[PDB]
Amino acid sequence: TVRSEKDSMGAIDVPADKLWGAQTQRSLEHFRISTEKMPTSLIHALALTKRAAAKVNEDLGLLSEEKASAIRQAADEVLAGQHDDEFPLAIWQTGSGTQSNMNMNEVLANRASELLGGVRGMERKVHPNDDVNKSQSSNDVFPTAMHVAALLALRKQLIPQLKTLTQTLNEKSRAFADIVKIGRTHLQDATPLTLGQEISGWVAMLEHNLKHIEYSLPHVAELALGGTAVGTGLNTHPEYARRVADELAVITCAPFVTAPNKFEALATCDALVQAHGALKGLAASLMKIANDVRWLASGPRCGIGEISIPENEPGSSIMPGAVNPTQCEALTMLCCQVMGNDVAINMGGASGNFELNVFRPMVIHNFLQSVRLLADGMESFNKHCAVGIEPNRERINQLLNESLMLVTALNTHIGYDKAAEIAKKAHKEGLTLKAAALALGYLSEAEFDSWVRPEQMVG
Amino acid sequence: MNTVRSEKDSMGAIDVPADKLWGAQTQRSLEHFRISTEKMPTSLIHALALTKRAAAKVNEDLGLLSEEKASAIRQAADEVLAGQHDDEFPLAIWQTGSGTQSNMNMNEVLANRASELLGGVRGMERKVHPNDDVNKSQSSNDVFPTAMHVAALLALRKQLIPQLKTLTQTLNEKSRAFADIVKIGRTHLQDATPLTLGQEISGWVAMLEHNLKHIEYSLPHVAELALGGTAVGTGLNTHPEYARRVADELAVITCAPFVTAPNKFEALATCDALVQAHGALKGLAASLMKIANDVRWLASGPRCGIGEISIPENEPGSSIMPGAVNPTQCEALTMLCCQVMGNDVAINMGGASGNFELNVFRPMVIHNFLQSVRLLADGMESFNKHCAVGIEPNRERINQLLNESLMLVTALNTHIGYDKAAEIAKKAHKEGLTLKAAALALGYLSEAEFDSWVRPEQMVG
Amino acid sequence: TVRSEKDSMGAIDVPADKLWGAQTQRSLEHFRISTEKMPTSLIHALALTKRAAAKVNEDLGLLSEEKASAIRQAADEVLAGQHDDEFPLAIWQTGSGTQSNMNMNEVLANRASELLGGVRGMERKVHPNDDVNKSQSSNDVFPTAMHVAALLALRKQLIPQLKTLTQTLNEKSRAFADIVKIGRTHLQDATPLTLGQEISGWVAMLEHNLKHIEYSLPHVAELALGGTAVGTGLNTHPEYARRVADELAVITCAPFVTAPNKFEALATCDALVQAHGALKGLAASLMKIANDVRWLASGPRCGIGEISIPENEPGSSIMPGAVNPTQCEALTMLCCQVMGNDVAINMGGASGNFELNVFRPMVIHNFLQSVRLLADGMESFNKHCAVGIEPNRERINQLLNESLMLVTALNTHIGYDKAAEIAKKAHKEGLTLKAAALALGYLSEAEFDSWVRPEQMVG
Amino acid sequence: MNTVRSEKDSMGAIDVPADKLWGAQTQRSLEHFRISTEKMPTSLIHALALTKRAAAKVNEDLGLLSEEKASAIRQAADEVLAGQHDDEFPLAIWQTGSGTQSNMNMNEVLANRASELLGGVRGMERKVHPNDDVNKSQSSNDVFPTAMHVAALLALRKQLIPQLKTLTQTLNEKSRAFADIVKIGRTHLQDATPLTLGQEISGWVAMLEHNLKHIEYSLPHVAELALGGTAVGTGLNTHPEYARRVADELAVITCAPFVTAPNKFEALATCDALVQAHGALKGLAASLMKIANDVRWLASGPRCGIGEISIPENEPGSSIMPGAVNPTQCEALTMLCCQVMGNDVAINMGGASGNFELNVFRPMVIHNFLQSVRLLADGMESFNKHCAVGIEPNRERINQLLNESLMLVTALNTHIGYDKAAEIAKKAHKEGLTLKAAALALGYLSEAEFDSWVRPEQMVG
Repeated sequence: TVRSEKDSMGAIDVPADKLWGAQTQRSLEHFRISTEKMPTSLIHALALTKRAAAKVNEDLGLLSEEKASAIRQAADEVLAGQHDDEFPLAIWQTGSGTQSNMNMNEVLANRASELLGGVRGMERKVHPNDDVNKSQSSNDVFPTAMHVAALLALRKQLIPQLKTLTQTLNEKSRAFADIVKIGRTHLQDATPLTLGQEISGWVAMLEHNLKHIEYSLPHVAELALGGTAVGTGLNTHPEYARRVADELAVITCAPFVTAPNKFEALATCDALVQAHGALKGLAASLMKIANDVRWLASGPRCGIGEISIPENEPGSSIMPGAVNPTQCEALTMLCCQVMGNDVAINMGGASGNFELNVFRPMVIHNFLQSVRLLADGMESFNKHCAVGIEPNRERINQLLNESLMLVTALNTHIGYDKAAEIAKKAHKEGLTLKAAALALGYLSEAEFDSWVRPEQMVG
Repeated sequence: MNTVRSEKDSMGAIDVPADKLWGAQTQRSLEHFRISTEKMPTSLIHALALTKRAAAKVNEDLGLLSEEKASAIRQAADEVLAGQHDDEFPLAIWQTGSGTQSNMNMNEVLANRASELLGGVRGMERKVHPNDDVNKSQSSNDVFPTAMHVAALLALRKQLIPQLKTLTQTLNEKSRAFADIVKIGRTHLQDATPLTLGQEISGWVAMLEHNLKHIEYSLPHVAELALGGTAVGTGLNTHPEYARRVADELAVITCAPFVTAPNKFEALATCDALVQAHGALKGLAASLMKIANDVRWLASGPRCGIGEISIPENEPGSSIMPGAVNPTQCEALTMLCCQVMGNDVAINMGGASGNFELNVFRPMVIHNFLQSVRLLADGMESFNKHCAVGIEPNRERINQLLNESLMLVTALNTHIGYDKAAEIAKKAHKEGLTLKAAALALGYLSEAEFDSWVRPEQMVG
Repeated sequence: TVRSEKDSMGAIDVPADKLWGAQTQRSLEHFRISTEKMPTSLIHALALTKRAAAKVNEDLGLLSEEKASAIRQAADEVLAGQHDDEFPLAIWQTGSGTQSNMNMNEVLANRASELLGGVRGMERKVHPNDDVNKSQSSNDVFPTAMHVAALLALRKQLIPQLKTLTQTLNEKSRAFADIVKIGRTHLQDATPLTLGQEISGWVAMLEHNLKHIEYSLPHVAELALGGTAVGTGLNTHPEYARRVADELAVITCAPFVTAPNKFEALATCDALVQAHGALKGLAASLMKIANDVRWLASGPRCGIGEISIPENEPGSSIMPGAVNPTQCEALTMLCCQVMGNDVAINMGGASGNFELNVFRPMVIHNFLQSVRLLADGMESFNKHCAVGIEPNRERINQLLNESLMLVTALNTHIGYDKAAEIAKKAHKEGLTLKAAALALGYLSEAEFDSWVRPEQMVG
Repeated sequence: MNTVRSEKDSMGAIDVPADKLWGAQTQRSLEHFRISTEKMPTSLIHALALTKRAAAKVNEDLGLLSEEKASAIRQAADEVLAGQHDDEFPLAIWQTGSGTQSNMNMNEVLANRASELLGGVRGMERKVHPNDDVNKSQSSNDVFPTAMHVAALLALRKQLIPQLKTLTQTLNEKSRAFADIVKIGRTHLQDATPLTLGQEISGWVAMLEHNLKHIEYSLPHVAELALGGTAVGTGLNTHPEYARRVADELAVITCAPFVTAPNKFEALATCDALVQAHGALKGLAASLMKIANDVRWLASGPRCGIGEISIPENEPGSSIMPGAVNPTQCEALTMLCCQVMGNDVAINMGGASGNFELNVFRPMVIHNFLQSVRLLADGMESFNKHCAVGIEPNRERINQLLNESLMLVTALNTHIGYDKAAEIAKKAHKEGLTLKAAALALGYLSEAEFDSWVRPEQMVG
């Protein structure tokens, strides 16, 4: 049921059916804080880092081919989802991520030993420190895994979903390009614009956010691996840092490079503080877009009601006709989450000392959460709401034509004085602009229909 | 003035403007921290003057300071409190993190002025001395935290709480006046079961009442004063009765319940009382944001929003937006509520960042804290007098929305059954009809029955 | 493998081996955002709310005894941990928590039907809406569960751990009450104080935080249940709101009361915004305490080194003698998390509209996380670090006696002028105060040992 | 002055001070928003004046405004830019959320002054008109966002970036000067493998270089101007060339790459460019916090801290703390870095809170943004000149710590083997000895061998 595993402090019992070792077991017993664990993206990035390190150590003649191949095979098993229950450690561990580094070293060593015909435990044929951690330090491995996970998540999840949502809204903007509606400034009725123009604002916001996110990628692509314990690379081959970045770039198909200054790479989380700045920008943009959608869809009768959205879940049986904007609610909630995550990241990033920033598990927990929230939130909002946005054309026209705002089209025909008189009379007596104008005898009905053309008021 | 006076400290001599009352340490801080434009607020300057006035009084009681000097220092401090010396305090927020330089600013101004009041002169021939007299029995480490708490407690008691009570009373009056006005409910921004406008406003009132209690709970900790802990909290180099006596004297002259801090190490090493008190202020900011947003959304119009209430129109609108009334008080209030949220983060970071015997993020913490108090107090005052006292229902619009909604259909359930009531609401929604038109079209009731049965005043409890 | 469950929108396939129904299934398919789910504390609070509602509905003659008992029995199974996999829904759902309310209604109805000899699915004998949700709305149920979970977590986890940590530090303060050490202000050497006095500051901070947290409890104890959809309580028995708060108080042994204003209770998360203000205060205090501990323990040779802390995990094999302050790192990280969580909560709490705040799942996700982090963090820091803090007496004395700070004891014997001269000479020439004083001939060695008594300098 | 002048707007007449140049709309805002003390910063006032100067120039080019009036408006705007009218802009940050009232403040001051420049008078008999002339072709909705971006881009280009470059150069010089000084590393606050002081400082340099790139990436979006979108973004009621022409004119007169925003709806409905640019500023704040903390911890002492570097002593220390040098520049800098973090939250909330065609959180957003720029620019300037240029190593203390540590023991591995080296380090740690004393006590090497083998200059790469 248990086996005895050892580290420099002594022996400790580990579950027989688990692949980790003594240091993982100590962390599991001493850091029992809350429920947040390393996310799968980060575990995979740690496995990729070890896979690349083993390949380079073999190329340099520092690690035998049979050991290096077995380590890479064990790492591929982690990436293939075969070992999710072998990583039991909390986010709230040592601030360098040493314990999760050792978790990977121990699981990979014990599994690689089995792949070479050996066993797990202290009789193993592959060793967590001398083999799996060769040429490495927790201090440079963990920030490498942080940047690998972050860059891949941005490239493979967030950016595709952002592009997909932008395309949907761009199609809606073109489809609704001719639909004139009332403007709203300060929440008050205002000069008209088209529904397509209003949506084009959302599109332009999402296009700008994509650029800002792309600008953050080169710094995240810089990897600490090869700085070792304090940034000097003491005890490493001079080609190791470049070689391992190159190998990570090959196996991930992403443009990883070695960090030109390893002291900055170890002492800070600056690349992620900056990249998260772009994500909180996206959260502010998505909050505004989601709010416009739910306010424009508010109703069915006592709100704005200019657009309809898909109804995907049963409504309340006592609220007839109501369609709750549930995707908008999930999206606005996660946008608040991203804003809070930014503060946590900023505090951790500001708090490095000397050669090492030791707020790393918390920083990456927040960063990767924000990426999941924004990527999955954009996917959900796109599929279940944005693709189905439709205008309520009769309601749009009713609001526009019963407003006071079309009165400006009369200025050039009867003068601003009488046009203002028409608007004040309509407002005071609760009439339409046309009715007030006819009551005053300032024009005929034919003149009003010829002069007041909303389609000529949106240029 | 171009002409200078040479002032001295332990570092040497430095030129100060001849027409100013400060000394060498103020001048060095002025010259070395040319960072942005934020200076100590008047409330903090006054709190420092009160602290020196009380310290001089107690030093006289204890036989440590002559009556002549103590009276002159008191008179100089009273001139500061009367607004006669605002331009004698030129230092930035972004100075030493203990606020020592502003402590020395007060010591130097009071000493130079007290010297003049005794028939002497300002400068190095002065008869009253900034360190030996005005700072007697004190440390920057215990004076600046004391002034922080004096300024904070007085601002909460004299500005914020009275304005909170006034706005609460106004909204309570409105809730009573509008207690019988039934309106449509809104949940998720969608039409919902009715409630009265008075009931909705009663929620705003209850929020402000709860906020008052939370703010009151934070006052006892702010009332604890560091004065007497001296440099590191031990009280070394002060009379054993000084801490209690000076807190008592501050309580007498301010009419506020100041007490000496029971643990001077917590008092010097942290800003915890202000971190906690600001937590209650960000709670108030979240409540005011919601109230202000309800008001501006309910007033939105004139024709393409909600329009259930009207608000006073205080500044001319845009000539090209006929009939629009921008909710400008609501905008100022929502903006300052965002500011309070940001201020809370800055305070939390400073409060989390003490080391060993002293927190040295103090000017920044008090800058943010006193700003939030000014914003919330003056914002509630302005919103009350320029908006809240004049909120009025638009009764015809309220009834139009209610009567054209689908939500009154539940009143039919007991009369014709849920199945036929649901059928009426579905037909009305699908065909764009009122409930009455749909019910009549199906032949399920008469017009008189609809008018007798569908009574919103019976649907609000 | 599947069964067909129905709601007002139609039929949907649900796993045959699961107890939820149609609305849970729709949420599971439409809100696939990230990995955060309702925490167990909130699921239990939802079950307690349904258990209390069923009891009161039975007391009022609105629900049959056999149905009410079966619902309570099913709820007890949830509380006993038998159904954790029956609650699959994301935090990032509808902002009122309707979907999790329906998750509980459906699981309890299907299970209670089995307890009455029936089956799960559409032939069930107990019904999610007409039975399990009787007299209730998602709008008042979810904020009730939020406050039940929050108050119980504060009372049963956070406050006990805060008291335990305070007691440990109080014992350390008394044990070290006579150990004089150098003060530090601005990070510079300063007037002496005892190690016990310095620790007494930490104790007083924790005592103050307890009071602030206690002040927040009465508002959290106010429950929305009985306000129904908009706060008016339309369609409820007039005794229901008081009766259900009373029943929750009985079954939880906590002082729950009905909210005196149901409009405030539905339209805001104000009680939790305020209570979280006290938690971020605690986070700022714990950050400072944890930083003092790790700085005081820094070394082994090139830091401060005035205290030792337990070494619970093996150190780095290339950093001989180093003991990383790993509990301090976990604690400082989670304190940053609480600060970020406060921002997310504040944004959600500021964002109510009209009759309902629909940021609720996000608010409670953050609030309950902060409670777990602070409670478990205090437990971990206490057990694995604080209980083992010990002074390094020789190092403390070396720093104190080699400093310049004891020179003030000479003022009353030789005058401030010569005492200042001694300190400047020692500083300039790198001597001890005693050596500089003897070189100047200002006293004898016997006089220095009689006059310079650190034990007389801490009052 | 007590005497008043009656000024009029569409709401009626209101008294303004006779000695002031503003008009009715300014006076109403002044009277109705008595909230705290924060006003528009001078940078924003100047940006508004530049916007009006460019608008008048283009209106003249297009034949819409007489040469006489356009020249007078330009002259009045140049007086504002020259600092002659700072007391003509009395309005609070906490005003209408569009900044309309400050737009009108500029329109009224420029019109009244331009009238005087044409031989007329201020007041209702003026020859130049605030709305018809000074605001011609414009809206508050497009003017205030334009001034926000003009002020922000110029402050980043002219103040922040030059000070960032200067501090970076200073630290690069220090890193080169100290490239050969080996010191103890510190990870987790524990003694660690050595590196040079130059290498450690090179990390600070690389941080500041990366921050410069991030800030530069944010500039193109801030350079996009809303002017020409008019009330809702459509450009209704403006010449089709106005948007491009005014952006071009602003680019000429400021020597900055302003362009018209390609989507005016995004430009009016959001503050997204400033949300994103402030993200880069909070990154810089986190970097500067770390650098400032390294400096003050490395300078801590004089005898009971680290003490590896010395910093300039600029203000006299406490008389009771002999030898202490408080790192006051580091304290001001760490405080302002906390402020930037809080400012970011306030900006994010305002930026997330637009509705429909207009974001009306603008005064608050720009108040915070321009404050962060002043704080970071002036803070880097002050830290550089009063601290960074004078950082020096304490070479004997650096060597003392290094030689008394356990960390040099790895240099023995190749000479005596890992097992005996580990034994030496364990004995030294357990018994309180230097590595050399422990190695000699065990008889594993001679003193000459230790001195020849343990070479820190070979342990830093």
